[PDB]
Amino acid sequence: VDSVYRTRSLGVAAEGIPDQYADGEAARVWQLYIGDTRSRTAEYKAWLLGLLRQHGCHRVLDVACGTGVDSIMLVEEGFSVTSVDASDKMLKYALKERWNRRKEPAFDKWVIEEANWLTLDKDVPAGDGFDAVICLGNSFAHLPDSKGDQSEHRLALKNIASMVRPGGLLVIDHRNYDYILSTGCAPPGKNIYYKSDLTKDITTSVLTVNNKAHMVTLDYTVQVPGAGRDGAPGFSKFRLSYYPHCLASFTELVQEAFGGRCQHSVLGDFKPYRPGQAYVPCYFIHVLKKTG
Amino acid sequence: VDSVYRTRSLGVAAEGIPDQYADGEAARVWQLYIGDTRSRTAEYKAWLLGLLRQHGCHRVLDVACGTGVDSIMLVEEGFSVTSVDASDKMLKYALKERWNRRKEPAFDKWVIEEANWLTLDKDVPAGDGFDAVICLGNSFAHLPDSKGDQSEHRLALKNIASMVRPGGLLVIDHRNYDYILSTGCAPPGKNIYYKSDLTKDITTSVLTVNNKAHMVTLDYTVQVPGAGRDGAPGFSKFRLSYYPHCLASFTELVQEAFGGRCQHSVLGDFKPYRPGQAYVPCYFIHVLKKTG
Repeated sequence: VDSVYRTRSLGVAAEGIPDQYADGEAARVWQLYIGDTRSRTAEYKAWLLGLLRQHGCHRVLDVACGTGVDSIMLVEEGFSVTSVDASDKMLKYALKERWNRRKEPAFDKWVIEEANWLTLDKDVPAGDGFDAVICLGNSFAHLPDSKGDQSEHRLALKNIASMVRPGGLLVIDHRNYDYILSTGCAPPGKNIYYKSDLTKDITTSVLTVNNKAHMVTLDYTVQVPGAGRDGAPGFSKFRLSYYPHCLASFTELVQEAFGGRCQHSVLGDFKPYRPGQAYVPCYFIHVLKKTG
Repeated sequence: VDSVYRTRSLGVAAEGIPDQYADGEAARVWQLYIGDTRSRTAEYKAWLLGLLRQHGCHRVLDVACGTGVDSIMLVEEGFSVTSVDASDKMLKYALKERWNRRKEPAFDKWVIEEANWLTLDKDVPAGDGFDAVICLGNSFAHLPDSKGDQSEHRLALKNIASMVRPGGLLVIDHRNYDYILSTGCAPPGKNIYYKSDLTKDITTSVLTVNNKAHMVTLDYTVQVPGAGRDGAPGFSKFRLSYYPHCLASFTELVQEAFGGRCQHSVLGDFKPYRPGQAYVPCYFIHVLKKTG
């Protein structure tokens, strides 16, 4: 009989030694990635703020906090933001940010907490709800579908809709998987939210279970600036997976999470969307208003 | 030929989802363990505080920060303490605590940074060195010996000593491995630093490479209070390894770090220590006064 014997269990920590895979070549390059995506776009900044002001929103919940890029922007712009994420590895960066600028009143009232979409309703006190709830950056696409049916999906979206106060808003997006699925290719460097200063190639792998798109895996070969000899760069790789959400299905889901009592409109990239339009967007943004 | 596919690389994180092994059975029991190892003991508090004031120490550096328990106590007692650890999963606990109390002037001036003994000199600006440097809780034991020759142990101990200003202190301990090694057993719940409210069983495994104890692994079976049926307690386990440091060798190692210019004193559990003495200590605390 063969047996495996590890130093410490998967998941535990120990004073003095880095956590399990903190220094892998992958975690390394990944830090370059989540870093490189900070250079917020003008089109993006003007669009979100306008939408929010146009609706008189004020207290907003960011359910895909990440390193806190979209939240810091709402914070500096006077909104009363409460940010939550399920990933502690990414949450650590927002927390660092808050602490640095903690001397600023606006940053001292910024609430960052850990929450999970699947249990959101019990992790974050909605109270009367929020004005705008936001889930941008194709972040919902991370939640895989383990049970076959999209039960987990429906659960997260329902909870997410839960934090939206009546007459309130929900701004959630997804990448254009309708196009990725038909091309088999997900163009890199193609972003609308943040300008990428890093260079990368992207290998798109699509897993089709019996006959239904089940997952899209992306392999990022990032060119790291000065990891070569006479200045030349190096090439490290890392991988991430997403659930290929189609405009039609997602549209059914998000609406069904509101029980039908909602206002739905899907934007192309940042401009309106009408099926049949020559323009194929990289992102599909959904802005739902809670009418009941 | 075979091949294996992962959803995402080992070490990367994604917004809507929990980090890699954050919710494993072992990680869940482990959180309990570290959360039920904070009830500080009076002997410790008095001993530590006394030794520090007796030497008129004010700037203290905690290199085995952990959840901050040792440091919180020092910050609470007016000391100028900067805390570092190489484990984010743990550092996360001290950061949180600092925020919740960021309104108390003392807790506002508490520096919690990330650092590695191996590169301690590069991560922390000692300037002229700290008054005291502490590494309690048998935390040094965590650094394993990967090269065979305790090079890393030496490097770690060198950097650590260098943070000590002349006339300054260095308090560093390790468990009584001599006793463990000869008994093959490391008694559980037997702590001098904190009082454990948890009930646990411990299986000790000693890996003796050619003929030198090379490692000590402990499998903690914790009896979780209400994970059973009619109130009954559940039973879950986790493991952690340590490098078996013997008093004789660790003593050479620690002095070797100060280049010999130091005053060394090894304490029993908290009382002085003299070979052959009837009382067998659980811990060996080493206090080294840097004489230059």
